[PDB]
Amino acid sequence: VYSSANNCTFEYVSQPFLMDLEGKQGNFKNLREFVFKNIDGYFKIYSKH
Amino acid sequence: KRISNCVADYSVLYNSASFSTFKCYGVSPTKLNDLCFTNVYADSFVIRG
Ligand SMILES: *[C@@H]1O[C@H](CO)[C@@H](O)[C@H](O)[C@H]1NC(C)=O
Repeated sequence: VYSSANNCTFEYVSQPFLMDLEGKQGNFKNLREFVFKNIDGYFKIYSKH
Repeated sequence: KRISNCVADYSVLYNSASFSTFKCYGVSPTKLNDLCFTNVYADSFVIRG
């Protein structure tokens, strides 16, 4: 995903989340929506499954 | 290094009773914890005596 990172700031770790790494070709069963906003430099994340 | 989305008491960083020297200007050492700032920059390096 990248080679290396320079001098930087703001490293945050959120709560753990489990996934399934097996991919199929069937019909979908869940829907995930995400909204990313940036007001006055302040990052916003809105989501619901 | 910079800390954000976190909280801290520097009292544990003081009662170690192992630091040979200590210097802090601009604010009193005993009344800096209640005073609130935005970000804290940590600048770590080695130097001779
Ligand atoms: C360290 O990071 C800051 C931004 O957080 C940047 O402005 C500065 O240039 C960086 N220092 C070096 C040596 O890259």
